Amino acid sequence: GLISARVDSHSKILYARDVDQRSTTFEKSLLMGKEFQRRAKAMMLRAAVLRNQIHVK
Amino acid sequence: NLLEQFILLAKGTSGSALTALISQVLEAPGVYVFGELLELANVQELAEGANAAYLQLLNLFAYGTYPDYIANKESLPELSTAQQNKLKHLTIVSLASRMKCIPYSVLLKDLEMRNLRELEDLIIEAVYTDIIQGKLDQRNQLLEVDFCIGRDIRKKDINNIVKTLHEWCDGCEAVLLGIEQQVLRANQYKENHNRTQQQVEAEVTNIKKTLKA
Amino acid sequence: NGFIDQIDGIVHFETREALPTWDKQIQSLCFQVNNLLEKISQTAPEWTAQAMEAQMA
Amino acid sequence: GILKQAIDKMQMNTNQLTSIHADLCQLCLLAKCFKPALPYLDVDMMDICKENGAYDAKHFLCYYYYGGMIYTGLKNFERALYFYEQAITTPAMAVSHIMLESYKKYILVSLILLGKVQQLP
Amino acid sequence: HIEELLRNIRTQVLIKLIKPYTRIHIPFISKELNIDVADVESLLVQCILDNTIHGRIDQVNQLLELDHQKRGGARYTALDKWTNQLNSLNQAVVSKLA
Amino acid sequence: PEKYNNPAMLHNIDQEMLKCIELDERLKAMDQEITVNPQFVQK
Amino acid sequence: GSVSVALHPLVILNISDHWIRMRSQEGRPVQVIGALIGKQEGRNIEVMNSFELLSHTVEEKIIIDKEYYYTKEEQFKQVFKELEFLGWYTTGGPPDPSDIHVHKQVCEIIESPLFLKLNPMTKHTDLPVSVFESVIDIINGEATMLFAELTYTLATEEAERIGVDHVARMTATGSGENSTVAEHLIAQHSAIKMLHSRVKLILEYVKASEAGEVPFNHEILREAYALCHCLPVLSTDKFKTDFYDQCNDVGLMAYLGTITKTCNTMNQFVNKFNVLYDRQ
Amino acid sequence: TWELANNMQEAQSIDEIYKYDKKQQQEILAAKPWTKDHHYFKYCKISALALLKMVMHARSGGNLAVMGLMLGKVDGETMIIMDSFALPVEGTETRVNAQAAAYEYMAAYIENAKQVGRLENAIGWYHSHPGYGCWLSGINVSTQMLNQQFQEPFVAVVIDPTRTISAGKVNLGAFRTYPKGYKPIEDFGVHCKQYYALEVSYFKSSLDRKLLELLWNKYWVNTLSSSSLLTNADYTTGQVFDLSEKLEQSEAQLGDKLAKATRDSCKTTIEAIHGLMSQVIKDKLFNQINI
Repeated sequence: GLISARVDSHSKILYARDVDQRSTTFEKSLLMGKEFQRRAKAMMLRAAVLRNQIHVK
Repeated sequence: NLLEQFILLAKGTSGSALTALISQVLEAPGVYVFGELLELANVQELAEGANAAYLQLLNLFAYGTYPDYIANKESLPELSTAQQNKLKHLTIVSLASRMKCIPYSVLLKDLEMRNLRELEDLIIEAVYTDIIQGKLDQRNQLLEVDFCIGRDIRKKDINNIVKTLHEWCDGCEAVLLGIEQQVLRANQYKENHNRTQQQVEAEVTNIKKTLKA
Repeated sequence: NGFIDQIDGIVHFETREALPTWDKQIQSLCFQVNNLLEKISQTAPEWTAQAMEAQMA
Repeated sequence: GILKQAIDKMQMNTNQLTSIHADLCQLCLLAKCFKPALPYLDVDMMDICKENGAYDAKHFLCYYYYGGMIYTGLKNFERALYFYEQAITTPAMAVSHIMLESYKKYILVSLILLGKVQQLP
Repeated sequence: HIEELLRNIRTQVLIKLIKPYTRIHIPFISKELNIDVADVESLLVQCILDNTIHGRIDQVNQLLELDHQKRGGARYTALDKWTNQLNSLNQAVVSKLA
Repeated sequence: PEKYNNPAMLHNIDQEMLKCIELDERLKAMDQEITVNPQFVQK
Repeated sequence: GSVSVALHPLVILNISDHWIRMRSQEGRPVQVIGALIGKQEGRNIEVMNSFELLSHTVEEKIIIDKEYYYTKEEQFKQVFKELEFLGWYTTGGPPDPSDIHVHKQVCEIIESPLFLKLNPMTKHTDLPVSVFESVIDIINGEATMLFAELTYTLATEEAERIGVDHVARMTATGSGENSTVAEHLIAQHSAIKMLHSRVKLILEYVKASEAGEVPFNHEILREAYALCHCLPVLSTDKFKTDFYDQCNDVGLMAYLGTITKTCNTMNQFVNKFNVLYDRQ
Repeated sequence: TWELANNMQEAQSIDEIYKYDKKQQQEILAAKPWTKDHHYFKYCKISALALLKMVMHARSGGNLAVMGLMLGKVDGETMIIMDSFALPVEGTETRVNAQAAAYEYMAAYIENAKQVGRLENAIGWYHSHPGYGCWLSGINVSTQMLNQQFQEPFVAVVIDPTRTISAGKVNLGAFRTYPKGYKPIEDFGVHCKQYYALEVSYFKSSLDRKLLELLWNKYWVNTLSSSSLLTNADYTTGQVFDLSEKLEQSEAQLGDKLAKATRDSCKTTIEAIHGLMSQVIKDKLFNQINI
């Protein structure tokens, strides 16, 4: 993770890589939203199961 | 204006002098819409006689475009370079009236031109005359017009104008209706929330009244 | 103002960002509407006043 | 087909977990028929019926383990991992026979879907 | 000290020349500065490594590409920060008790 | 893969909006029952 | 035509503040009487500020006392130098004869006073205020003061627009439960309606010209055609791409902001849950 | 029907704040809640009319400096101001001294207002700074010392006429001060420890709202051609940055501020969606006619 570049072996050329800020921003936001929804549903199931005294006796 | 200055001399004269006057009008710079000149009875009376060609030329200038002066080139008399330039400018205005991004190839075909530089010079001089406002773009071979003057209107196309305005009116009305509906719904939603909150409050305080015994 | 691209040999003078052009065109259309209304009001003041009064009701 | 109308006519709402869910998920898993159980596995359980008694944790664990196996069979790993994770993190005080074969498969599913074994919460 | 000179003037000329360009030819700079291609490339590399000229060198086509790009997308980075903070707050709420 | 100007991505964002709104509505409905619980007035 | 009236967006605020103050103080709204001060430049009259004048009531009629105005005239001369008496304002509807009687002593104080009418009970799109000029009749007998209606302009200095926009952006929309939608979707609705009215007037004129009621003015129709041909504004691909990018950006900005309101409700739910069904 | 609610005579709490509860004012004055803690009132709400009167006085002053009073009340934790009243003071644009003219003017104007029917009292003062930002100087700090220590309910207001005119936004600054002894950024000056800042808010009545909306209605071209969110991009980016900082502070606190962060995020999101809605409406109205 020190050099942002790509190697082309056909012509043996190291090209520089430019990151599209908008695309990575949108991707990160969507991933965070999906993760948050998953965590929310998980905790809500937990609250459902911790209120009926389910403890595997 | 120029048409007013060239119009008062056309009352008393008729015949060759009248046709010379209309030729001078078609040659004079600044004049680009021949509405009141054609509306006179003296101009319309030229249909019967040996001067119908000048009437056809004036009609072509008022409403027609450059290709219209292709099929009947031999019928009309010879034109000077000023008249040809004015006709080309009118054709450019008519083309820009419909679409706001004129391709270079369409202009070259329509104006019957051979060189791109000459076409660009003609467009430049048309912009200098201030009949259309816009900018060229050689990379895309486009001409973009932000505002073009309206050309002449005959007394049969006005109905079509009405139609377009009617459409616009209808659209505005539609938008208005939607607006109302939307805001109404919004208000209702807000009220509902408040109401339910109030209900909860009542419930809890009622509980308090029955727990502080 | 402008920049030169030597590879294509093209000088760029001015560019428009679409949305400001849209705003300018809308403003021009509104100004044209206002000027047309002023022109008809000046040409036939009595008919314009009568039509406006009819539309008020 | 019996334990579709049995479930539909017992739960208060469609987001309530009953003890028959773990039973249908076993009936449709012992015999290879996965599609009928899909409508009852695509919903998110929100409340658990007390059933006026009974309903030990065995039914909950069996449901969340058999659903995970069903999802794994249909090559839907992004939800099989979630099902196994929910099965594992149930509160417990002693070693159970069903949590072992829900962590063993959880490791493999996490290695398939992701590049590493996910850390338990 | 004449070696320090004949290099500051060349650097100033290079900076003043490549201002209105976006893609320039290295041999053009060589002709303008009255030096060969190798010295022009070395001077460009030294200037870029010193954070003086905002541009890059394409060695395959022998080109110099300026930096008349990268508009003010600071909004985006701000959003990124927000996202990060949101994620952190998430870990605070879900794992509070249950 | 994709530039974020296709209206399909707008539809996806709208779907995520709907899911989040529904989740918050269920959260509020769950909380309102707790707020009126006879146990949660003594503390 | 008489004098040109230059009205400012400061007198109106003074009248509204006075009216709401009296309405809140007395409960039942009453009539308020004040003054108007400004500048006289030849045939042009401009209004700058306005201060209230005390008015007494005798029997059923209203009388403007002179001593209070005399004491207050030199008081405000210290701060405003080139400011002089112009007229007075009041709240009401149509000009009643009580207006004439009260204007009698105003004409006594100043030869030709102006008159401003503000109607808080207005239900029309026109400006609730109205400017009247006093005319003395020649007919023998009871020479009633005649009110001639003039045109009021909206002359403003540099800081008027910025101030009105700054105050009108908020309007305390989030405190009165008026809903921000009911403000935003309504404020521009009036402008859209005004544009609709203008377009309708133009269409009516074009139809009348087509039928033959008005003479064939072959100059306005050309402008109408030019306006017609400029309706589909900016239908290019670049504009569509920019608009879609803007829509996606605003959608993402709304997602980041819905995702935090949901999280806040989540936090409040867990806080309330950790006390009811779980000790500590 | 089109406006739905409309208004014949009904109002709400917006119009309720314009009143004078004599018993309430007497009891808050007698109780003296702010005399017991230094970190009292932080919200100051000033009406529109006072704002425009102050702005016109500052503009009429020109390159020089002007100075005047203000009228209002206090309600609980918040301060209410709804009147401005100029003074006939003169001096160089770097210093102004209130001579006997102002001393005879404030009392006379207060008596005149009382005769009119006004019931409010002096709440503070406003001073115009022609160019040098908005910060209290040493003499201003001493005057505010003595005023807030003798006349406990008080507040100072500083505006910048030149910068307000040039930039386009007002420079209203409402300041209270920490009393002497309590000890616990170059723009604010050198006495930043002695004096602090406060937030500013505005209000207007139902009649004022209707009149302002109907007067601003003659701006339709700019109304439907403004295309917002393209002019306030810097403001929105700054708001999002402050949102990120507030979110970080709230997360640290959790280890309330979360409610404030949620309200700020809701405000920014509402503004963004309002801009998008106006853009969509404009596109529907203009770009969908005549094919």
